[PDB]
Amino acid sequence: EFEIPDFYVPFPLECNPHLEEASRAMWEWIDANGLAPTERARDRMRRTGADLSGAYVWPRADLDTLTIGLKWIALTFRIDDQIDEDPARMTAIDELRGTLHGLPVSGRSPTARALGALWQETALGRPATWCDAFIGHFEAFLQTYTTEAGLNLRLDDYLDRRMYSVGMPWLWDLDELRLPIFLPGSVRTCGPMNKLRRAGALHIALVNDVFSVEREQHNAVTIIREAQGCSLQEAVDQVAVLVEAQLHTVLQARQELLEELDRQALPSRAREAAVDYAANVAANLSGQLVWHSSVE
Repeated sequence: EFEIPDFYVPFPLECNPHLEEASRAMWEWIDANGLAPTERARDRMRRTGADLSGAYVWPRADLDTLTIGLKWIALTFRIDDQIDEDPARMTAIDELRGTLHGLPVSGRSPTARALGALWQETALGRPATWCDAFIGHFEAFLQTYTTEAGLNLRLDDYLDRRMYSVGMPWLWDLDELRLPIFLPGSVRTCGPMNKLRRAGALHIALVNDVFSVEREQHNAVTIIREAQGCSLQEAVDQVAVLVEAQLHTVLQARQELLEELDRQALPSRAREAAVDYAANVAANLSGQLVWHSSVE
């Protein structure tokens, strides 16, 4: 038992108003692909708030963009779910990874073909530059499963991995689908955008570690606990400090991003798309708080 911090995040609260319509489409796609055959998984799907989660990740998205996003969340839930039924699972991750590079599947493999299909629908006809970013981030995410099972822990090294395991970088890549244009390469990977992406992802992950530690180990509060040996509250306290650091960096990066966008030679609509994307990343940090409060 500990006092969970009352995290302050300044950015306005935003939630996608297409939730109901998109969620029905998600479940329809889940059942048509048979991705939740067991009642335990079906119950846990709606209990964790997988659909609501999407409404807070992409609050500005049109109905069709939210819908594809919810499919990715739903599939990720299944990937995670059937991994939990298990060290021979390394082969399954490598198979999933292959589908992202057009490798046909040999076996029957229900989930691995579902990824192949969703990947095909998401990626084909999109700019290669975007696809490469999305696959790179989604692959990093999948790789954390083999890393985290091989390790079954250092703080600095955990944060490096956690930025990707939390899934935010590939989730934000998908936000580009609703913008009037894709981010130029020069913007997607500029210093301020990289700084924002890392700090944003880590802020959300570390807040997740604090909300999680009751259930529970790959977690910032547990790592700090069984190294120093001090209180659970004292560990949560130090993670709160870490969260605050990430928020300071988010704010700094966003200011630096506007200056960088003004420096770069960009058409106005590209500049405008970048400002919007950044504001959406920031919005996620307030959205998380209300999402957690809702699933309780």
